[PDB]
Amino acid sequence: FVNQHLCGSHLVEALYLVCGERGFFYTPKT
Amino acid sequence: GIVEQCCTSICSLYQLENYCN
Repeated sequence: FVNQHLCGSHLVEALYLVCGERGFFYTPKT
Repeated sequence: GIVEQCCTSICSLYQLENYCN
């Protein structure tokens, strides 16, 4: 599910699944 | 940043993990 174009909620979903309990930061303007 | 690498271009696990805490 990671090796494709991921935009919007689809990208934050991928971050959520990959990063697990570590969590993540989503900075679309940076 | 993440949008350029993963939305505009094709994403990768390597890149996603750069945004994990």
